[PDB]
Amino acid sequence: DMYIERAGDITWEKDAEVTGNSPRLDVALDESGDFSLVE
Amino acid sequence: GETTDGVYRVMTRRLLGSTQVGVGVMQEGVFHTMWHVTKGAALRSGEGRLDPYWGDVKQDLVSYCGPWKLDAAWDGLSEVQLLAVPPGERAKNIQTLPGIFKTKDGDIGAVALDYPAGTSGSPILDKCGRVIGLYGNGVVIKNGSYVSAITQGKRE
Ligand SMILES: COc1cncc(-c2ccccc2C(=O)Nc2cnn(C)c2)c1
Repeated sequence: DMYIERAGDITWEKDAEVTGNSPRLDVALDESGDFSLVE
Repeated sequence: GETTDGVYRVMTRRLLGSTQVGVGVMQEGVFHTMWHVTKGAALRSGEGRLDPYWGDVKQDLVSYCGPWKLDAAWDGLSEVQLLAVPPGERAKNIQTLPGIFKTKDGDIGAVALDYPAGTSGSPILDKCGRVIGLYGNGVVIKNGSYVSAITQGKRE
């Protein structure tokens, strides 16, 4: 059985930690909603 | 139950203790999450029940109590924030520049941030705090890290 609990407000935070790269990837999306890499 | 706007954890007591299976967004009285989090099952909010209203396995999205309300889109240029809600950890904003998933039906923004699977459904925001999509459906790259699409629904 599933339940929900509040975790916070949805706001943009100034001076948040900035991380992660920006990759450009060729992908395919199947009928089951699964993404896969096309090479 | 609680219907105030905000980000929420999706929990289950079926497994050992209380386990976080995902995250969602409450906006305009409608709860938005990813299909793989609930599999379309009903939800509890205190003593109140939330029934599914719309869902689609291919989009990997589901809304409760009403139709999908989130319609903001990534502009294709600017940095965004993942409002990550990891299991047993405080909500934390992480800023990043999205990459792109190129598909036969068009390009989609993508966020290269790695979090536990129970973080699926955390919202991605623009500079005005508008939800431009949810985190949690993507691919495993050569490195072993996850790259999630910026998955957004359609406001009918
Ligand atoms: C446990 O190791 C993992 C392996 N693969 C993916 C993840 C993961 C990481 C971050 C956010 C979401 C996920 C995730 O599981 N996504 C998903 C999409 N559809 N389904 C059915 C599951 C984790």
